Amino acid sequence: YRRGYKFSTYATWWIRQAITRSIADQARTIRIPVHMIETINKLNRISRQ
Amino acid sequence: GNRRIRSVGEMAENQFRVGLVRVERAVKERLSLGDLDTLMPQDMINAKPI
Repeated sequence: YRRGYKFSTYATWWIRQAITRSIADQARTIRIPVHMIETINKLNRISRQ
Repeated sequence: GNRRIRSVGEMAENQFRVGLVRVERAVKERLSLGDLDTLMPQDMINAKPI
């Protein structure tokens, strides 16, 4: 709290990370480690760009 | 007289509108949130659901 900020921001970072990785771990028949995943998201964005 | 056809443009219009809404969800989300001066209109678009 002494940082004095809104706690929303803190737990937003934390829980964003948690969920962002838990969907990647789970959510398929095959597990796919994360280097693939981040590479894939890059692709999905720059595809559209 | 109780009975009406359905040719193509009708159905095409239907699913097209649906794709528009599939995008529209994101549209609202990215309208109110993002920067206003600089967010291009096609910086919002993904035509893939369409």
